[PDB]
Amino acid sequence: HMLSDEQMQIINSLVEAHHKTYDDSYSDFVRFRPPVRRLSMLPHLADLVSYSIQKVIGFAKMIPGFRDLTAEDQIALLKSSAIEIIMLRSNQSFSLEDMSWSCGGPDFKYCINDVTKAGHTLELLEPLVKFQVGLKKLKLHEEEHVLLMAICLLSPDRPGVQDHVRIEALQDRLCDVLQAYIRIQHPGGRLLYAKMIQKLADLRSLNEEHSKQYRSLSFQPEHSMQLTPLVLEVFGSEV
Amino acid sequence: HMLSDEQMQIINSLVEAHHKTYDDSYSDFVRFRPPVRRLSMLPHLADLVSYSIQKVIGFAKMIPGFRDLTAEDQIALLKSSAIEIIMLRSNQSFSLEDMSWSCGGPDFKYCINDVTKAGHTLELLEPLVKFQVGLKKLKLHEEEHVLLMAICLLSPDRPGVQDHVRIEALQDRLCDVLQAYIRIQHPGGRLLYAKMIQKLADLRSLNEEHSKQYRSLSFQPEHSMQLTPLVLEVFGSEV
Amino acid sequence: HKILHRLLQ
Amino acid sequence: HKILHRLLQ
Ligand SMILES: C[C@H](CCCC(C)(C)O)[C@@H]1CCCC[C@H]2/C(=C/C=C3C[C@@H](O)C[C@H](O)C3)CCC[C@@]21C
Ligand SMILES: C[C@H](CCCC(C)(C)O)[C@@H]1CCCC[C@H]2/C(=C/C=C3C[C@@H](O)C[C@H](O)C3)CCC[C@@]21C
Repeated sequence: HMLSDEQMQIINSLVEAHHKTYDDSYSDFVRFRPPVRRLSMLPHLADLVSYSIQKVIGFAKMIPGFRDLTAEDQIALLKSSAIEIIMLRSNQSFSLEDMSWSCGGPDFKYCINDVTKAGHTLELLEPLVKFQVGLKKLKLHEEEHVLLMAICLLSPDRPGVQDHVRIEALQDRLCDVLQAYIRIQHPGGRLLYAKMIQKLADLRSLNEEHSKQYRSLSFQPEHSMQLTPLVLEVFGSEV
Repeated sequence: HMLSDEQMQIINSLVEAHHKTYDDSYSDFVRFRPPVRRLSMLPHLADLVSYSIQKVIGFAKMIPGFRDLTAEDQIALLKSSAIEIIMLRSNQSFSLEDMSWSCGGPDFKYCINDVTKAGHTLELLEPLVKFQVGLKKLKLHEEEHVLLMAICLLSPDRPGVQDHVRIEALQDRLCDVLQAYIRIQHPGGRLLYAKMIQKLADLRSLNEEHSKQYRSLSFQPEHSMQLTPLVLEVFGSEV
Repeated sequence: HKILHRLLQ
Repeated sequence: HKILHRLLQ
């Protein structure tokens, strides 16, 4: 068996869209507010997250069929899934050799003590890194990583969505591509599709813990003033 | 004639408060988002203004009698006067020799082309710099500069204020100190008190032009997303 | 949602 | 006025 023309273009579109919105050199990180090592890391990491939100929106607008949903569902899917896509995309910078995200030199090497210096407890950090080492060990191809991101974004189980049918249809066309891709171009993984879908549930739980800790931060005005307008809009309740 | 004990402490309090909230080395400017020279300067200058707002609030809380107004009037006086105090305080960095604000090296030397790269037209820049060279030529002592800032903040003609009597009383005690100070410790300026009060009207007009151009910027979402939460709160209508 | 809306062009 | 209010302690 094989992939059809349409499943091809969907792979072509998602891989191009990822290359357009992910810079493996992390060169724009020199435009953030610099890191400091009292919550010293919060301005740099807020800038980083805010940058990453702009990137996921770009990815999103290039997922075939996403542009066709109403503006409400696009906003609805983006507000609730962004932190999860950011956690997924950040796997590309996560090194097993040091359990940090290595986005450059000692400046943009984010270890575990820097996440806590951004006002986040171990309750988030402990399953987050275990998700990173679990995801890293999967050794996903480029296409699977990008298909996983789009499947994540297109979950119909998100607050706000109204076209339960239309977005549940896109998410299933995308799973059909991913299931086909693993069949054709990935031996050594009969449960690879199951362990990936597993990761999507892992993210639901990481999403909850992060949004709990963010909520606390966004009500401490001395901290919310360190965030950006995009961060405050994407992660704040605005229906 | 002489200054009384109370007019002394008010001078002592305002000069100390200024030294606590103005750093002549501008060393925190390395924590902003860096400058770029399409509105390239806007992130750095938004950070700079946002930093300066935190400083003026500090000055404000140490102006004798300010802490006694209700929270509403403090917010009311700060929201409408902050940009004017920032323009005043920025005179300490304005060099006649180059008509720029020289806050350090070539990085933090803000010339006229950098203000326009922050989305501000010549309609603001042309009277703003003329205010800076007019103010600079006055060669004000430290005490007069700081008295002028507090008098500016304490204008009863600001939108929102409710204790027209209480804040009009503080602003007049402050003018009484400034008028006394110039009499005792400043010869060569019989119209110095008149030319200073003149500058307060100059600021009212600069304030209008800046808040017009800001309003336009804060409704272009691609630009408002470059601002900080403090900037958006202080300069946005929130009653 | 001002910014998010504009960012979706 | 959340932030401004807290900033005035
Ligand atoms: C704790 C902190 C968020 C605190 C800021 C608020 C207050 C909004 O919670 C992050 C937690 C999990 C999301 C992404 C995390 C990471 C992403 C790394 C990437 C680099 C490259 O892979 C490109 C990616 O787009 C982003 C690793 C470091 C930690 C964060 C930033
Ligand atoms: C155009 C731009 C604001 C654009 C940002 C929004 C969008 C909010 O309009 C400024 C215009 C006038 C106010 C202060 C100006 C200056 C202050 C200099 C200081 C350095 C030192 O003296 C310490 C002071 O506190 C601040 C000179 C450069 C221009 C600005 C920043």
